[PDB]
Amino acid sequence: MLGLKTSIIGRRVIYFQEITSTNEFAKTSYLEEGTVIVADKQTMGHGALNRKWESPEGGLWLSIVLSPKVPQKDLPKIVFLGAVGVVETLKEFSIDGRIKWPNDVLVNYKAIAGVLVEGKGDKIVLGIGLNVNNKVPNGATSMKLELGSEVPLLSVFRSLITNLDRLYLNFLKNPMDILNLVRDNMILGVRVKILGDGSFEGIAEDIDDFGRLIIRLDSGEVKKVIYGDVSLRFL
Amino acid sequence: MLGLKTSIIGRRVIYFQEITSTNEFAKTSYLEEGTVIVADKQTMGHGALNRKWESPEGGLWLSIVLSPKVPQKDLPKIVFLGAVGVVETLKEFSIDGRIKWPNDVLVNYKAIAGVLVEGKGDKIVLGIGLNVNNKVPNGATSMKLELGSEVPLLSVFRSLITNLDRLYLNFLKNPMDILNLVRDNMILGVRVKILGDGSFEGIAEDIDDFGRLIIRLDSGEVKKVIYGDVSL
Ligand SMILES: Nc1ncnc2c1ncn2[C@@H]1O[C@H](COP(=O)(O)OCCCCC[C@@H]2SC[C@@H]3NC(=O)N[C@@H]32)[C@@H](O)[C@H]1O
Ligand SMILES: Nc1ncnc2c1ncn2[C@@H]1O[C@H](COP(=O)(O)OCCCCC[C@@H]2SC[C@@H]3NC(=O)N[C@@H]32)[C@@H](O)[C@H]1O
Repeated sequence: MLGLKTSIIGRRVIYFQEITSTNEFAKTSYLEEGTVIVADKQTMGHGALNRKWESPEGGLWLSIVLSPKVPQKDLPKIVFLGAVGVVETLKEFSIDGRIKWPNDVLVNYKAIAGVLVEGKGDKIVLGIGLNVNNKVPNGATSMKLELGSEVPLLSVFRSLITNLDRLYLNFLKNPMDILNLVRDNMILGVRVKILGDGSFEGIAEDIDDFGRLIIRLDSGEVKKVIYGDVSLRFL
Repeated sequence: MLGLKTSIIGRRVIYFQEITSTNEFAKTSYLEEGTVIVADKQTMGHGALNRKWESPEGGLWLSIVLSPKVPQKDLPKIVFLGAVGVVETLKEFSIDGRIKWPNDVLVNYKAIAGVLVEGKGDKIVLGIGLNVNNKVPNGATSMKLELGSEVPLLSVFRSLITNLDRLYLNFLKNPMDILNLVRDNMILGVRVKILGDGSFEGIAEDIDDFGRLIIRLDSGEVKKVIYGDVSL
């Protein structure tokens, strides 16, 4: 009854009044590529390292099952698909979303959405949490809060699914294209702190041909950051 | 993201751009009670027996998984929940639908919807096909044809699920209630022909406590129909 016209993403959609976590359900269940798992609220929503992701009613919490037939070296770029998709949808609603490498989208430096990719080769789960009309934790914001009025949740869903399907289809043909879009929509030219094995500060200059964040330390030394257990903090 | 507020029916919804048949999928897949299977289009939609149910884009084609902890004798009434639900939804949209025993809903005698219940194991599948904005077979009708304008398909879905959830919850507690709701919305007091072998005609008088159609033949003899096709 939804009348979705996408080619892959959204061929099927499983909606939940409530669920533990759409990412957990998508990873665990036997599902076809392109299936979208969406719920009004999550009781056990999570980010990386099982960090808690607040998922109250009013937000868009979903996961997409993917089976990307591209070189293994391109797989890490899936997270960018989600990030850019969100940015494009926000722009459609006239909200200025900017990407915080590699998986967050901010508005005025406040987190409005987060992306989490999990998988293992043949099966990749693209998870996206976007605050629309829901209450949010400090440090975050929502579409409603930015526009000063509530936004039809279904309209946001349709917008995002349409955008992701297009991005994904092009990704299968040209896996490098998404890097240009991330670059054009990411926060750069400012000082950032990278938290990992230790920590260092520098100017976020750009992302390279592998999606690595290029940071210039005061000393002039260039470091290339690979995401995966490293957190980025703006100063 | 649909924000459904129903108690059982609609707890989960599985949507398909395209599918063979929502009833078939519901029968062969493990799904929790209340799960709704819905698709924009069915390539192998079916009615009773070996009949095809045209299911092009624009209509509402869905199936609901139920597991009624009620006596065995009440299960034949599930089809009525579907039919009454459709009638109630049609009324919300200013359309007067009447039930043609035991599973069809007609508007001015043109079929606008059909219900098909199939029991599999101890799970019951309630299938409903309602013509909204889609093209229909000659002689049939749709909500669009009755109203003269395109009807928001999702609005019809929300309305129907809400009505069905209410009807079902009450059915679990008071299984006889549905019978009177059917009687007040069914085509009665008219001559009909019970098709098939031993075909016969008579006046459709009412439905009894089991949901059987009561027919009075011209001879004065009374027959009770459990199932079959009725022609007005
Ligand atoms: N509602 C919120 N808005 C803004 N910030 C918040 C919110 N809830 C929690 N946070 C903050 O975000 C952090 C999680 O960040 P992350 O690990 O980068 O991981 C980010 C990835 C999140 C993916 C979320 C989706 S929801 C659909 C799917 N199901 C699921 O369980 N996860 C994904 C938390 O530690 C917290 O400080
Ligand atoms: N779109 C239509 N509108 C009006 N009349 C039509 C339409 N398509 C076919 N018909 C006529 O209705 C008859 C089917 O009637 P039925 O056996 O009483 O069986 C009726 C039960 C139908 C249940 C349909 C739902 S759709 C969701 C679910 N999935 C599935 O495969 N079946 C059910 C056909 O033989 C045909 O003449």
